[PDB]
Amino acid sequence: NSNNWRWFDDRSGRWCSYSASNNSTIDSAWKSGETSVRFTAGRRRYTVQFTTMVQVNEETGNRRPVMLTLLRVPRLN
Amino acid sequence: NSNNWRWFDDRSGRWCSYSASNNSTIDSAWKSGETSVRFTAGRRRYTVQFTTMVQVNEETGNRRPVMLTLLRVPRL
Amino acid sequence: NSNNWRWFDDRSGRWCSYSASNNSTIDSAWKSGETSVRFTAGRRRYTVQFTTMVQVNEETGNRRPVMLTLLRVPRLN
Amino acid sequence: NSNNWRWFDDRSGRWCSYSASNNSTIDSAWKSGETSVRFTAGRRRYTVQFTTMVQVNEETGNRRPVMLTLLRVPRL
Repeated sequence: NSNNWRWFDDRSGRWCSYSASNNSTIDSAWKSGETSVRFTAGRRRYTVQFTTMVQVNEETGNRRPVMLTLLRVPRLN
Repeated sequence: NSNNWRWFDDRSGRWCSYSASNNSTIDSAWKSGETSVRFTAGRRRYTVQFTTMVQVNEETGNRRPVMLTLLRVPRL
Repeated sequence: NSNNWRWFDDRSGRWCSYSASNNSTIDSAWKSGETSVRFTAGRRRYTVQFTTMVQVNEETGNRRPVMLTLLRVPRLN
Repeated sequence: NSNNWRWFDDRSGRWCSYSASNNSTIDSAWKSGETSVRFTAGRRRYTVQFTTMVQVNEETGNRRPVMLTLLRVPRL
């Protein structure tokens, strides 16, 4: 029970979701008012920066966009 | 932290916050994709229905409106 | 093509929508950064206050709650 | 005013705003419940798909991500 963050994969041309651990790490940081947060995926080190909504590969500087899904209000049946 | 859920008090004409415990129970059900959530306040039994955004007194059927305020949105 | 505002009717226990004119008046005010806006419905004069999200009957002071619907991102098929 | 729509530029690694005209065309289609919207920028033809949140080059099939930033949310 946390928000679903996504990162854009320019290869498949699609928004992909994070692992449940990486999604929880990111969403905890977001909830606490952090401007950035670190995690690893594929044995690669990432910072997500909330101020620019991008994910940075710390080793190469390569920036991929992230998004926060918005759940409908009201909710649908 | 968590999202801020309120119910409207027609007596006082204002939007009131739930108890931190009730808030987290509701927001957890909201995040998990549930269509409703059940809890107790003033030693009374309530269901919040997310598809009508109301709080139901389980004794009376009495319906009070609820709202979601987002703690934080993406900016620039 | 504007946001859908609703007011709560304690009588029917339901969120109701405004007329297209009253919805457009309210949403224009919202979009421009106004804190309040005036309209009439049922030959009765209302102010909506965005700071408290309520609708006030100017003659009686009676307050009913309003809400702004949030459209899902992404949109569903 | 209107909502702020952006597309991601992989060349510069940043989120860019559309032209005010393109923005209003997109946000109007968004408000009306459309599932897509069509326009032109850099004298090129694009469709934005709201169900995948991407901008499609109509010549190439090339997909760029788009985002919605809300100008204003309810608070207290």
